[PDB]
Amino acid sequence: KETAAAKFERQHMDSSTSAASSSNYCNQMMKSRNLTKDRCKPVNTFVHESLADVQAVCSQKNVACKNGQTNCYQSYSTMSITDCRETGSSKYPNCAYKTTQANKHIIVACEGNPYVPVHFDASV
Ligand SMILES: Nc1ccn([C@@H]2O[C@H](CO)[C@@H](O)[C@H]2OP(=O)(O)O)c(=O)n1
Repeated sequence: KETAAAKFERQHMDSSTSAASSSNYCNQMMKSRNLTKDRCKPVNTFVHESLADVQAVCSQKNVACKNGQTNCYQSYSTMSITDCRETGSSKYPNCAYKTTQANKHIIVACEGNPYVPVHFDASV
């Protein structure tokens, strides 16, 4: 199996690079992280910060989650992220993405003990 917390790291953490390196980035990473195995995951954000920095977000600004739950938190500082969005030529199993680097606040849902990120909700 895989815990919620490990799945979050798998799907959203990329501390080895500080920015969306190339135009190839999303195509390479979505595949690599197994996010295009059952279908082409539509949108997925990678965070280029240390894991400790991202976990710290669970003690930052408490905001409502898009689903109405209240266990979402917004980072006080902007972070380096790469946004991956599915293109048109993208036809499963040949998923195609547009790589987009940006610096924004991230909003994650947290839970458990230790209280850690389990879902990426939004970037603002
Ligand atoms: N800016 C966004 C919005 C959504 N997602 C991911 O796409 C899913 C569908 O919105 C979200 O739940 C989240 O993945 P996950 O919940 O698995 O962290 C993301 O990575 N980045």
